[PDB]
Amino acid sequence: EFPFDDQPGGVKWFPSSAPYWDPLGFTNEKTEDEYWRIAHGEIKNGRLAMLAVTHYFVVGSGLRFPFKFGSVSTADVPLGLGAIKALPWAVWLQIAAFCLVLEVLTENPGFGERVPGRVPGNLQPDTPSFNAPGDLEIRTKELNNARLAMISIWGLWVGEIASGGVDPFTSFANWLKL
Amino acid sequence: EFPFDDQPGGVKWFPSSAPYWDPLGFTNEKTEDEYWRIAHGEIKNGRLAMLAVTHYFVVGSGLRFPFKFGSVSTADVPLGLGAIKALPWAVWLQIAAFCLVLEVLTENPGFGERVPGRVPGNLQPDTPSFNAPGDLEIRTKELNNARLAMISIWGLWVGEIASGGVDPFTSFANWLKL
Amino acid sequence: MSFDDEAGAIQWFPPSPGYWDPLGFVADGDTEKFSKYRAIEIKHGRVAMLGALDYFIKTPSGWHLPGKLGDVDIDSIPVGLGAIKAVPPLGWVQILLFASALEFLAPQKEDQPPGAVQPATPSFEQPGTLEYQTKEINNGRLAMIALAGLWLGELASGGTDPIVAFKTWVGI
Amino acid sequence: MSFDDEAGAIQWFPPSPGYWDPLGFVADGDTEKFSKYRAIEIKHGRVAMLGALDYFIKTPSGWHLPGKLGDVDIDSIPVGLGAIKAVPPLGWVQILLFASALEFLAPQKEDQPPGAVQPATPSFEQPGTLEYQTKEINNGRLAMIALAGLWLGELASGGTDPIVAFKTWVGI
Ligand SMILES: CC(/C=C/C=C(C)/C=C/[C@@]12O[C@]1(C)C[C@@H](O)CC2(C)C)=C\C=C\C=C(C)\C=C\C=C(C)\C=C\[C@@]12O[C@]1(C)C[C@@H](O)CC2(C)C
Repeated sequence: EFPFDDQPGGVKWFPSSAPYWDPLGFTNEKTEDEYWRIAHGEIKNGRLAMLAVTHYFVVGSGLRFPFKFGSVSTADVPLGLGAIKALPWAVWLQIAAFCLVLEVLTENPGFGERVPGRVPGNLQPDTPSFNAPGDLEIRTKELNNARLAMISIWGLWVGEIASGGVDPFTSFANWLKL
Repeated sequence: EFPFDDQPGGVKWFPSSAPYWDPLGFTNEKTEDEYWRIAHGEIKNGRLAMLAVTHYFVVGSGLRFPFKFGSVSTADVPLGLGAIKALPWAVWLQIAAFCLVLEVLTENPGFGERVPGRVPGNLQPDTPSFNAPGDLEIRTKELNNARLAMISIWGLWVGEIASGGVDPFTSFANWLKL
Repeated sequence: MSFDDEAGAIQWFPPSPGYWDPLGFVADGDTEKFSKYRAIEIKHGRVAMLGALDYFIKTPSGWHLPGKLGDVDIDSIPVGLGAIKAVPPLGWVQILLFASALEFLAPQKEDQPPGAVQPATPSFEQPGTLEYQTKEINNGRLAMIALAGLWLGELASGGTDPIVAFKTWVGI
Repeated sequence: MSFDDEAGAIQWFPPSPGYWDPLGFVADGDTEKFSKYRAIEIKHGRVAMLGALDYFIKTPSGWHLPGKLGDVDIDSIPVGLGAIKAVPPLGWVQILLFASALEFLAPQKEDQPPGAVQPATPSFEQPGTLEYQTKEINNGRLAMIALAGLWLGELASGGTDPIVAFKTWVGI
């Protein structure tokens, strides 16, 4: 039996393979709520990674808001890990506070755990403007893009350190001889 | 009989005087809706005048936002009528657009005319946070402050022209020998 | 003549009619002429939305595809009507052929609502909520007006960049 | 012990208790000790709100009443605890007498809710909605914390201006 074969994200490598990938059996003997929380965490980590890689893509294309955080402007904030210390700590604290506000407004019942009637990752408050759930195909698309972003943000981090601070796109072009 | 003696704003000069002031009989032979619209217009004109005189009080005390409207900063915008041409016309257009948005959101049924169940001037959308109607005393207080502001904004305008551009508070101090 | 509850119906004021049609183009309530007019309006708005995206992805950013378009420098292709002759005629022919093939492959069927021309698939919602239909029609009207005013105004100003002209006009 | 529905009751997390009292000061549910504690908290918060308004109407704006306060220059009176000795003792005595007269004229009655000390009049709403009671208690808690941290921090820094210290701390 494959109890979690009705959940989005299941990758089937071969026609004779298992419906979803779990070589280490992280989902074995797990109830509905445990897998629900695991999938919720996957979706949140992946959405965070998608936003991070989108930041990398936008800033690495040369685009920057004309923001001036105290004495530091956006043109003085490096693309990559060097922005951790270059950007003022107050801006980081306010971004974390905004994320906390969103968490409060979207996890008020659940606190990261299962909410009956809601699929994992369905965190947007219900509204006719936002078609929230979607079908399994769009959910799998979101999950796969999220997993790609989680792989890619760590590839950016480990790889900016390895290159010694080389621009990720410059490094990519150099490695491909572009 | 004085039909509009149950409406706020009625000033009684003497114990033997009429309940409200109307020497020219602007309210004679007027239905409920006509006086409703007249009072609505009074309240709106007065609130506009109160905001204008509050602008005069705040800016004349030296306070200014660190705003930069294009090439013009708030320190280059004079207090008084000279701000009409000094401030960029786009800022004026956006302020008028904001006022129009508020009018759309607050006059959608009435269009400046009577809405059943609503007193004149009760334009704030209903919400538990905003105790909207109030009693007759607070409504009369708002109306009287509004009338004072309408008198005072025109005293500022006609009087800035007469003085030849003298600061209203400097002119007031000079006239009082302060 | 039930055009008050249709998408993109604008009531200017509370006493105004439910929709806007001062010339009486659908005053009879044909319900078939109106459907044709709404399909036309939707198509015009979507084409203009793509055109506005083209205009505002290029200026004032300066972004364009690197390289050459058939022995023609892409950086030599301007923003606006001046690009009509700068772009090679073969490229315009290919773009027109692509649009014609799109029209042939995704035509308007009488059973489907006006503008619902994308082929039916679970991924693509059709025809959408009335809120989103109204949003599409309104953004299309804005893009229609915007491209008409770009073309009439690039000729009037002698070829001034629209962003530069707007910045001069509003003083930013 | 129905303190979950009282004003200013903070539930940190969905699994958290309805209110916050880690030391068990009202764990028995006296309903009279809690009323006294809420009156004390409200009074402390309102006094601290007035104190915070005093602090932040003066700095960094520099505003103060022109002239002298009994042969003492008002511009010579600092912002913070250094003003305790700068202000003449007679002025402090008058302020304390005013506050004592206010307490005598507007005491806490057992029939009225805690904090509803303003004398009854149609102009002044009492006791207000629970939303506004919570807002009052929360802003009072913030002002309480703020003045405690102003006093502890003006002594620690040797007398640095709080606005200057904050600007240095956050980098603005
Ligand atoms: C911080 C504070 C109290 C904090 C209490 C806390 C956190 C209690 C927490 C808990 O109990 C709970 C809830 C529940 C328990 O289970 C657990 C604990 C943890 C025990 C009070 C401040 C209270 C602060 C007050 C009342 C401040 C008053 C300020 C005044 C009068 C200022 C005057 C002047 O500043 C001016 C205006 C101008 C200057 O120039 C001159 C001077 C004189 C300095």
